Formats: sequence, structure tokens, C-alpha cells
Amino acid sequence: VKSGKARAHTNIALIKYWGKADETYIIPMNNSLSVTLDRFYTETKVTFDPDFTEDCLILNGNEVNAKEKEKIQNYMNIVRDLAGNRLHARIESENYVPTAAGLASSASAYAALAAACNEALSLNLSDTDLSRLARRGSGSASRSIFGGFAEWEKGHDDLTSYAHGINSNGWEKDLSMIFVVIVSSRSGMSLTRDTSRFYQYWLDHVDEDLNEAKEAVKNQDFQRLGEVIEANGLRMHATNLGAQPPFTYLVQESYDAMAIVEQCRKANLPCYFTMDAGPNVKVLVEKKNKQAVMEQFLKVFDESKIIASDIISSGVEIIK
Amino acid sequence: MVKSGKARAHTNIALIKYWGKADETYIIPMNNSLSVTLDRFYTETKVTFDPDFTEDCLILNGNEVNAKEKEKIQNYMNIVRDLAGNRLHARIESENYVPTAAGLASSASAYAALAAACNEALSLNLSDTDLSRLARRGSGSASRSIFGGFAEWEKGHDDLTSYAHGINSNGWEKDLSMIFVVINNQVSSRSGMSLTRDTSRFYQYWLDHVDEDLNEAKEAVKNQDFQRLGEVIEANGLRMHATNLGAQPPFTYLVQESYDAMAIVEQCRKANLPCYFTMDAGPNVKVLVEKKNKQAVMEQFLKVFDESKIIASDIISSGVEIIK
Ligand SMILES: O=C(O)C[C@@](O)(CF)CCOP(=O)(O)OP(=O)(O)O
Ligand SMILES: O=C(O)C[C@@](O)(CF)CCOP(=O)(O)OP(=O)(O)O
Repeated sequence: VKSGKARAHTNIALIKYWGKADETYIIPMNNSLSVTLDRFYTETKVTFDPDFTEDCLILNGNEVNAKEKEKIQNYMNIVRDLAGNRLHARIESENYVPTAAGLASSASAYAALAAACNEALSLNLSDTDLSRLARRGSGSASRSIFGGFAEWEKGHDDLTSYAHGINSNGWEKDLSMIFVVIVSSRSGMSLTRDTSRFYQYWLDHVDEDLNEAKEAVKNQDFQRLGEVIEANGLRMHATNLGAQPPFTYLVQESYDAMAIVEQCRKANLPCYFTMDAGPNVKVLVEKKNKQAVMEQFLKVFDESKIIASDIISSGVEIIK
Repeated sequence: MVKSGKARAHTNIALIKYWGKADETYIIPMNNSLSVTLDRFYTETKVTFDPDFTEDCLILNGNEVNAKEKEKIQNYMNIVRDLAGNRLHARIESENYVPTAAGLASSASAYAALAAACNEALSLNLSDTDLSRLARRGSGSASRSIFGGFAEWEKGHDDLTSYAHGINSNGWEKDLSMIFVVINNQVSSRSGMSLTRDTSRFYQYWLDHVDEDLNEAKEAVKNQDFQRLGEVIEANGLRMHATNLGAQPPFTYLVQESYDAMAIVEQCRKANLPCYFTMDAGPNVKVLVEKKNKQAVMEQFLKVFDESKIIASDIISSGVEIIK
């Protein structure tokens, strides 16, 4: 029997991945830039047994659903081909995330599975190839191989499409993210990629957004990073508005949280917001101002709905 | 002695959006717009000028308006007094036959009816152009209400040059209709567009496409090409709402139900009922459809929406009118 266990942390995209150039290999229409979070993660143990008939995934103690079981089986097929065996695996996975709060486990789940498999089957994959393996499960997972800032290079094929870690001289140690708890990303983004009247607008600005953001981290320039990523995040959501037919991930409460962020800026508490495939609002903020910003939120939201996390420096990690 | 006049003006809905002012004081817009004038919804406004009157008075649907609206209306009438070269104050009696509680706007038809009423009362002999200009000062969209069918508001660059005109459609307005999906709300158009215009990160994007949209739209009506019209106006409308998303801080007029309404429109398209939607400063979804499909399209909506929430109107051919 072959087993291994690993922990991967979720990451939030500051420059968004939204829309695939290639649905089967998960190659993106554009590069993305993300930060990896300390607080939320997945621990996954994988066990390969000559005895097993089909792949098993137990998550937080409970067997998973149809589509997920199928989603896992097709993914392990990839792992089997790569490793060169025919072993089925029993996967035991736990998400360390506030429950029923809508946090995406996608990135942390596949990065963790990829790394656990790597360990179990002794593949000694390089980070590049680990990121590649993770990508095949979920595009965002490619980034969770790394800590701090990470960039997913879109490439043009399976070999060239992967993430890498960005050294920012420890800037990530100065930063945090506040979550305000309030249609599938894969399904949402394919509709928008395929049909949206505003998608071209998204493509025309994404590289510049990205360049500006990467420059800002080179200078550890928070306001400048913050401004571009906020703009970029909003433009992603604009594209869904142009889909055929239109849709939104946002609700009034998301807008209320956004308004609170602008006010914090006016009161000289720099922070910037972004949203993914749901109404949750994430507030990038400097650690020094994290408590102050949270207080401003507490005036309006339940304390239980205001959850802060640091940015973790290290990457995916083997659990011995 | 006593000078009175009474007018009926119909509301209009924009297919190409006015959204954002170049001049807040005189209400000169950042771009041209194109609308259609609704047969079913209108305002009737009577104005009576009397030397004895010492202050303008406004009665709306039989009721006091309040010192706020009262003050606002007197400011507007000053414009009329300056225009007429008199100092006569007016008693204004107005009835809105517009589902305002249901969220439809009354300001376009209200200000158009008032402009026309004063012109009739005072015998100003204003051209439709000057009527449009007078209406515009009260509310931009009111400039278009002077006219029936398809109308366009030319933005101009000053108070003399910004006004609307009626577009001759070869009677195409008679083939069209508009379904209103009243959606459970619940930020003014003037204040909203101002925040967006001043502030929105996506406003330039709106500006870079509006003229092309408008030219395509007008070319579409020249040809009575309903699909060509519907497609561009629907994209225009959506782009207008995108800009709000970019404002500092962002906001939307749209709620989940609005999105549900758009979805049904798209199903209607796939199912051979051509129609297209647009939304204004509220979650209500308006559905441009050909008169011959009005009923079929309403029934698709009637599968999910309360019957009282689905209201259709034809498009009127004629413009603002003087009545008894
Ligand atoms: O994370 C980002 O860059 C942006 C988003 O989070 C915004 F919602 C999308 C994530 O995409 P994902 O869940 O990875 O899709 P998959 O490849 O189809 O599994
Ligand atoms: O009708 C349109 O062109 C589009 C809108 O309806 C979309 F909400 C805006 C109307 O603006 P309006 O109320 O006329 O503004 P005012 O000049 O500040 O009174």
C-alpha cells in the first residue's frame, strides 16, 4: 500500500482567472495573480491499495457526491497515467474552513491531492510539475502549490501552463485579508467566456492590470496594488453582466461591504476589496490596519461574519 | 385675467441610455439617447396663471406635494417666467397615469406635460424644439416625451443646442410593444448617474461605445430590423449598468428577480419569440417585443410572475397633446 498526506492552503486571486482557453486541460484565457492564505486549508491523505476497485473520497468524514466522485475519478485517471500504475485510491480529506460560509475549497483541495499523490507514489515532482498536476483538477489549485504571491502563467499547452511563487522580500508578512461572509465558477466562467458581450473588454485590460500589480509588489506599494486589483476584480464581474443571459454573484450586502471599504480609505485605513464566485467580499488590508478595518465592519456586520486571515509565506506542505 | 392650459404627455423608455451629465445645471448629457414613447402611461397637467397668485402651487393626484417639492417646482416655474417675460405665478394640477408605486418613472412625462401646458397657457408659440429644451431643464428624459414613436435626444453643447426630435419610422412604432415586469425592489437616476459619471472606472468604456450603439440602433430602425435593433439596445442597456458597477463605491439597480426576467427573455428568443430587455434606475425589466408576439411573450412571463406584475404598453405615434 502507498500513502501520503499533505496540507495545501487556499489562495485568493487579485488578478482573476476567468474563462478557459482549453476546457479539457484547463488552460486559462489569461494569467492570474493570487495570495495564499494562512487560515483556510485542506489536509488530504491519499492511500493507494492494489485491493481497491475504484477511487474513494471521504471529506470531513462524509462520502462526497456523484459529480465529485466522478470528478475525482477522472482526475485520478490523470494521476495513474502520470505515475504509470492502475492503483485506485482512498482519499481522506478535511477542509479547515468556517462551515457553511461559502468558502471555495477548490484550490486547496486539488493542490493538496496533487501533493499527497506526489508523496504517496514518490514522484518527486518539481514545483512546476506539481502546479501542472494541480491545474488539471482546478485552475486555481495550480497557485496553491505556493505561498505568498503566486502567478499562474497561462502558457499555451499542458506543459507550459503553470504557476510559480513570487518572492516579495517578505511583503506577504505585512498583509492580511478580511472575509465578510454573505452558479459554479467552472460553469459561470464558461458561460461568460463563451457568450459575454463584455469579455473582449476584459481581455483588453487584463495584461496591463497584471503588469501593474506585479510592479506594485516589486515596490511593496499597497495603494497601487490595491487600486488595480480592485478595478480588475470589478471588471471580472462586469463580464458576467454581459453574459447570454446575464448573471451576478453579488447581492446588496456585497455592495454594503464594498461601501465600508471605501469609507475606511477615506478615514485613512487603506484596504481594497475583491469577490470571487459568490457574494463574499474579501478585503486586502495591511496587518497594521487590520483590526481598525474590522471594527468598521463590526458596526454593520455580525462579528461571526467578519473573519480575518494572514497571508502564509510557505507553500504546499507534506504532513509526516 | 386668468391664463390656463392643460397637456397630456406620455412617458418614454430609453433604448439607448442617457446616463451622466456634461452640465448638471442645464442638464446637458454626456451622450445622445434614443427612446420610444409609450401609449399606456402618461401625465395630465393643467396650469392656471393668475395675477392674484403670490406663489406657485402644485397639486398632484389631488394632494399637497409638500414644501420640498413645492420649492423645487417654483424654481422650475421661474424658468418659465423668465422665458415668457412675465412674473405670473401658477396653480399646477397634475395627475400621473403612470404606475409610479410599481417603480415606473414619472419625470419625463411630468416635465413634458408641464412645459406644453405653460406654452399653451401663455401662448408662447414654442416650437417642438423649444418645448423639448424647456422640458429638458426639468429632467433630461422629459426632452424626449414631447415626441411620439422613436425619438432621439441630441446632446448638443449648450442650452440652445441640447434637445430631442422625433424620428420618422415609416410607422414602425405601430408594430412594436413593451412589456413591463414589475420587480420587488427596493437611489435616484440623477444622483446615481452623477456618482457613476464622476467616479466610475468603467465610464470611459461606456463613452467609447455609445455612439456606435446609437448609429447601429438608428440604422436598425431605418430598416425596421427588429433583431438588429434589439441586440444592440440590449447590449447598450447592460453596458449602462456595468458602469455603475465601476463607480466609487460600486452599486447596482438590479436584483436577482431582474436576472430571472432576462433569462426568460433569452428563452423566448431560443423558442422563436424575438424580444429584448432593458432596465433603468430600478430592478424593473422592460421588454421590447413586436406587437404580434406581445401576448405570447407575456404568457411565458406569466408562468413565474404574478399577473399583476406584468403590464404591457403599445407605442404611441403622436406627440405631446393639449387637452381640455
Ligand atoms: O481564483 C480565480 O482566479 C478567480 C475565481 O476564483 C473567481 F471566481 C475563479 C476560480 O476558478 P476555478 O474554481 O479554479 O475554476 P476551475 O478551473 O474550473 O476549477
Ligand atoms: O431615460 C434614460 O435615458 C435612461 C435613464 O432612465 C436610466 F435610468 C436615466 C434617466 O435620467 P433622468 O431621470 O431623466 O435624469 P435627470 O435628467 O437628472 O432627470
